[PDB]
Parts: sequence; C-alpha cells; structure tokens
Amino acid sequence: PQVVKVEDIDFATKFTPPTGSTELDLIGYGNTGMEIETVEIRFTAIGFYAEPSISEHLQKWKGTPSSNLVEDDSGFHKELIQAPVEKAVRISIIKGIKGLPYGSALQSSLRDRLVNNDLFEEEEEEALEKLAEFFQPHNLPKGTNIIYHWATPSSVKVSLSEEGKMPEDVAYTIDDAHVAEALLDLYLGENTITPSTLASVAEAIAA
Repeated sequence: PQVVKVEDIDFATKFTPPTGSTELDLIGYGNTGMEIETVEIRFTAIGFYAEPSISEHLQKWKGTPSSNLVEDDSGFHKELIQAPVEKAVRISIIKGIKGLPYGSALQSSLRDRLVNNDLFEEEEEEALEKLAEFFQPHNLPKGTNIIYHWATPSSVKVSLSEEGKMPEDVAYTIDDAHVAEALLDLYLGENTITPSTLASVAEAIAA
C-alpha cells in the first residue's frame, strides 16, 4: 500500500527526507530496544528507506534465504551498507527519553564500532562529541520523529519533528564519512541494535 504499520505507527511506503531530491522506498522496518534492570522494553519504531534501485545493486542475493543474509560473515551487511544509493532511517520514539542520554548512547555505540575497526581517530572523536551535543538540549518524547538521511555516503542529514509531521528542514549534519558509515552499521551491520529491521530488509532483498 501507501502506509505500513510498524509497532502500530504509520510509516509511509515512499518518502523524501527534508531537503532531499530523491524519493526513497521503504525497504524494511523493525524496532530498537532499551532495558530497565534487565527488563527488555521496546524503545523506537524504525523504518529503513533507500532508492528503489538498491534492489538491483544487490541482485546477487536474490533467491538466498533471509537467514543466510543476516548471518555473520555472510558479506551481505557490508554490501547493503555500501550500496551507492541514498538511504534514510526514520525513527519514531515509543518510550520517551531525554536528549542527553540518547545522544550519549549513540556516541557510545558509534565509538565502539569505530574503535573495533581501528577508525577512531581525533576527527571521528570530535564529530561524535558534537553529535552528542546536538541532542543534549532536546527532549525526545513519545511520538518524536528522528530522520537520518545518507544523502552522500560521507554525510548524514539529521532532522527532527513532532508526532504527526515530518521535519521541514535539516537540524544537524554529520560531515564525517567514518561516523556516517558507523551509523549505518549501527542499524544494518552484523552487530545491529535492530535485528528485526535487518531481518525485514534482507527478506525484502532476497524476494
């Protein structure tokens, strides 16, 4: 259709991020989590969008089982992440959170990924501090939208809006290519914080 339910939240099947020139299709969706004293709680609804052509860049995976694709060392993750097409994630907050803890968690997770790949130099460290600082003054209540748009492979346009509206302008830009790739790896990599979104995406490509 034109609208899909992700955790009873409406996600459009097609979407142009703020200030973008290109219509992106909904490839997969899922959720991310949080915990309180080991109890698992649903934190956000996620939708992963990309230029329709991403399907053709990944033709070679057609007809493989989804379970093959998401398995470690399959190679699919990196080819998904590196597909030379525009991509975006739309996040809809399910459990409200202050902006500092969210930005610090993001920083922590992106650092871990960059460190684990020997890519965490002073440039990446500064870019992450400034990303965390962007979020620190905001509150992210239930229903808030966060859009990350990979307009170029080395850049991420970050935009935010209240429930019911998409953002009109870009609020923040990530200018570091390694951070930009780490942010995609956060959602689509072997150690993804959202296995459900990755499983949804792989299904969509394999079929």
